[PDB]
Amino acid sequence: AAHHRMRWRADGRSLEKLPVHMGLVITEVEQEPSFSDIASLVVWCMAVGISYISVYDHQGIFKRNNSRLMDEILKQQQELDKDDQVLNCHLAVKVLSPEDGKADIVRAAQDFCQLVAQKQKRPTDLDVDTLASLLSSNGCPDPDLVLKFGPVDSTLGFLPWHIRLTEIVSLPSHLNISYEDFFSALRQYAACEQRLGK
Amino acid sequence: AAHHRMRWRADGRSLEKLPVHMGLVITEVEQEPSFSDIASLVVWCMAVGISYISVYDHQGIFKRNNSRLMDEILKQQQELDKDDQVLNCHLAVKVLSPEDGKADIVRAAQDFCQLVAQKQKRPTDLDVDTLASLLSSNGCPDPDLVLKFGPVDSTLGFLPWHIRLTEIVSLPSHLNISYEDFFSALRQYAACEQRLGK
Amino acid sequence: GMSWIKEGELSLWERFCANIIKAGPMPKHIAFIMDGNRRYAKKCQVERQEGHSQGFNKLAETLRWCLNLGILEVTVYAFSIENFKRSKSEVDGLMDLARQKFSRLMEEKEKLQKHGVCIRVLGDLHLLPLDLQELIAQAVQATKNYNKCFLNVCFAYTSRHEISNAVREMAWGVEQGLLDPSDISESLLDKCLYTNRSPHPDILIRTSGEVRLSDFLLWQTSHSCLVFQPVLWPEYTFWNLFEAILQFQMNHSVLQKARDMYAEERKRQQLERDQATVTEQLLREGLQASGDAQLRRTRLHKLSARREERVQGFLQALELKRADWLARL
Amino acid sequence: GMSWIKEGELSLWERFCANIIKAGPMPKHIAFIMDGNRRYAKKCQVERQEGHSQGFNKLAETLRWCLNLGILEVTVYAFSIENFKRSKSEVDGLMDLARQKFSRLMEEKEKLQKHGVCIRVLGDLHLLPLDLQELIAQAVQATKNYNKCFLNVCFAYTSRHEISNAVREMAWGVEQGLLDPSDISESLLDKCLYTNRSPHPDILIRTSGEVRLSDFLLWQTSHSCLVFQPVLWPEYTFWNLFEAILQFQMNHSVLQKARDMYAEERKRQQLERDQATVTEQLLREGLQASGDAQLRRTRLHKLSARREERVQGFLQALELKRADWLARL
Ligand SMILES: CC(C)=CCC/C(C)=C/CC/C(C)=C\CC/C(C)=C/CSP(=O)(O)OP(=O)(O)O
Ligand SMILES: CC(C)=CCC/C(C)=C/CC/C(C)=C\CC/C(C)=C/CSP(=O)(O)OP(=O)(O)O
Ligand SMILES: [Mg+2]
Ligand SMILES: [Mg+2]
Repeated sequence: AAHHRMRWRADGRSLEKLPVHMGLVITEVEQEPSFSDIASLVVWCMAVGISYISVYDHQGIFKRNNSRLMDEILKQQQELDKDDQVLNCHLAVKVLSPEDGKADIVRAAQDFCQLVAQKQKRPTDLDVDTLASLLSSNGCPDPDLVLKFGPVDSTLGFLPWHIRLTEIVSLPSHLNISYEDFFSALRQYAACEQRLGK
Repeated sequence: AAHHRMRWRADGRSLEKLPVHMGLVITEVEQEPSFSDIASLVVWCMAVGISYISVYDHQGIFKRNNSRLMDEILKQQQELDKDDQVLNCHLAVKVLSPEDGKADIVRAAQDFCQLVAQKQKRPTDLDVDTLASLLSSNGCPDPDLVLKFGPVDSTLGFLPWHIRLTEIVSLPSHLNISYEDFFSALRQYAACEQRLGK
Repeated sequence: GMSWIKEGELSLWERFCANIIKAGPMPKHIAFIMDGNRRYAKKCQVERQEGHSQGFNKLAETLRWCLNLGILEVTVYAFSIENFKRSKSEVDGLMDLARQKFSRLMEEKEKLQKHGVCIRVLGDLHLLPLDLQELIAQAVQATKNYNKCFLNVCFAYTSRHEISNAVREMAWGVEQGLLDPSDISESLLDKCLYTNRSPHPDILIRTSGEVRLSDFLLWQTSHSCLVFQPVLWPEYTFWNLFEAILQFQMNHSVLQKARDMYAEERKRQQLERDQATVTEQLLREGLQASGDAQLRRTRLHKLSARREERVQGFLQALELKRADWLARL
Repeated sequence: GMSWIKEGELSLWERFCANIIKAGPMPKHIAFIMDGNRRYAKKCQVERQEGHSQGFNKLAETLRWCLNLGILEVTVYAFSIENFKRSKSEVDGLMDLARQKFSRLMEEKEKLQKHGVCIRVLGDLHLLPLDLQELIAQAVQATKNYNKCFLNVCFAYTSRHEISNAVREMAWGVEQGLLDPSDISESLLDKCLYTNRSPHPDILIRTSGEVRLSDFLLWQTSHSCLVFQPVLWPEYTFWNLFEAILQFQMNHSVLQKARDMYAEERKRQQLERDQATVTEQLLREGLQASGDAQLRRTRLHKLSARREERVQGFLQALELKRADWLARL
């Protein structure tokens, strides 16, 4: 014990608010991917109480190297019943790429237009609330916070539909990220204010 | 009448010998293919009594433009019951390309090696007589004569297996070919002599 | 001379720096989230209506900066659908401002025809007061054929509503027989947005301290330089704009590399999808085993061609439906 | 100095013309059908055995011409399987000539090692007298590691027998588990022919008036310059050879264009075949729907790699079986 689990939970609970879904957008892809740094960020979100973490890079490297990343996450999660620990990370962690944004919205448009062709639905029956439930992340909330790492001032096609109200906090690099840096970005999100048009 | 059919038959019968299968290798492909000249050659072989005619070009243009060529053949064959006239040309005329040579010998090797794998045949059971019957032209004789047109001094991958004893006669172009030129090449073949190793 | 673009040239220092940056890549299209008017009014101890009116003054001045910098297309977030949840007094104040600022546009016509200003107003415009719709429609109709510069006012707009409408238009095309559902593509959805006449923004600028996009051009700004600046919008300066352009120039080479590889990858995945479809119809009904005849090549060329003419005929109908406007009368 | 390559330099005119043609593309490998010996003997009123012996003299002289022209590999049709149907007296005469010409090769060893002459004898050699096989094997074994020039004697050879044997070797590899039947390819069949150590001939020359290939290198000469010359083989001259090379130079650019496009098309059709196979295993067992992960790209790279190692291991066994020679002992 560890113990340490209680300390990290007390850190997440001390914030005015915590993200339920967080995105990690890596804008600079390193030659040999720094899975350990990525895995540390994921494990910190889980330890502080964030339910969903989406990992993203524009070239889909983490999606191509998915098992090396999950392995590093579960290795770092043991420190500070493997099947339960594995599925708990398969459900909380998603590794995303450009196809999960605009290509997925196009997939939802094809399927709905397939039902208009079969007289099962009318074009007018597609409001913004219906389209939202037809996306791949139908049963998972939109990202509250996005941590964007690296030198590029763009989301690079990450979940364009879902980031309508996401707070976007920028850090210059993930390469040796420390807990204090990660938690400082969490304090920024906790202090954010959303008036929802009013 | 026509009549003319009897005159052409008397020309083929007057030769010391006539090809049963003839190949037409076109080594220079014209921008707009000269189907009419090709169709005239095919119709002359049929009128003089040649049973099979294979049309060939290395770039497969005549195979890509097959119906324009058969149309021109049947148009020129009417001059000098369409279904009977159509199938009579589908059976006597084949339009070939490189894939009908080496790629077909490879296809026969795969199928036989598929039977060696299934214990249905032994490698030793493949003599030259067995391989010959496994090719695409299993029920059609090897070409006796090849008329090669154009400036290239190569068969350009035409039926390499079947031309082991084919007489190859060269004409500088097919572009305005006359019956006298075509029949002169037939006289050359009629005078050819094959001693079959002896 | 006009009420929507202030008349004024760059000062010496602005002109000098402008000349320097114009030696590198310059943005063609800049999008603004004009935020912070009410905090600015509270800061100066004026009514919130004067904060918003100062906000329009800054717009006209900023379009003059862009025009002086050679940036000829500008998209601005003037009114969110979510803003309907403000008080009637405040909602009334913003509609009244738009009533006054539009129509002033109409008085200043011919001066728009002189400068070639095309004014487009994009959004779910049926939620606006009917008078405001007719007045918007008259301004948009009048500047339809102008092309020296472009200003897109997003009024009663959200990105989700825009995207949902683009799907509905594609579904309408299927319902009417203009399209097969397999014709839907990312590029087709591009041409069904309200912004379909303009290229995607090179820069998204949001003022005040907010680091979110607030349902603005989500589809369009997926590869845009995002610039978040603390300044309140009525206090925007030439140098805030300049700083944002410098940001764009710093990102330009990597952002264009990413933009190029996304398009290279999207087209490559579309080729695979159609290549497999050509084989599915070829594996069915006999076997291809081709070949020299280039059968797959013709079926693929014919596939995209018949797809191109369908979408082209679909779009001519979509613009025609969008051009049909009883409202300008 | 040797009995299989005459010693002699080019005359002035031969050297001059040679210099001129060597400014353009020169053949690397020339194949000869040495035909007309018996008609030549009848023409000179000598016995048919002297026609054939004059035929060997012309071979040695012609290899000297090639060597002087920088053409370092030569394939010759010395004895057809069909030639076994000649009379015993004539068949005996040709075997006796080969018995005498080989073994003379062995006496002239070290002189072969000095000039780097590699001698290969290709054909269904089991039909030859056993003594002739052992003597052939000794010559081939001795010159195995020489590489300054190459002469391939086709003895008891036909192209169909060679091609049928190449298939049998590929079938043997399947029977022994070295290959899957899907590994068979045009390039694999190339490496199972007797001629597998040499590139395909640039020129096929057949002498006397015969315009047929007579079951010689049908696979290998599919894109070779074919030259038919009326001259009887024992009367072959440097200028007959020169004329054939000029023919090659005239055809070279179009023949290489055709050769390049055949290989470009063969590789393209192999890509389609493997692309569809990767999808068949991907359409089966779930759906691909990929994608960014580049799954099809890895399955295709892994497909060819595992195919390459199988065929590479198959060929090492085929050469080992071909190297196993009790006959050289
Ligand atoms: C369409 C229309 C209304 C007028 C037409 C003329 C026009 C395009 C004017 C420019 C649009 C202007 C001035 C303001 C945009 C409206 C608005 C509420 C912006 C957010 S500032 P907030 O109020 O949110 O300030 P804080 O964040 O400090 O609370
Ligand atoms: C392998 C062997 C036999 C000897 C080894 C030495 C060697 C390679 C000699 C060169 C080979 C020689 C001289 C002749 C090839 C044998 C032959 C019958 C050729 C056709 S000439 P035809 O007889 O057909 O003359 P026509 O057409 O006029 O009837
Ligand atoms: Mg605001
Ligand atoms: Mg002979």
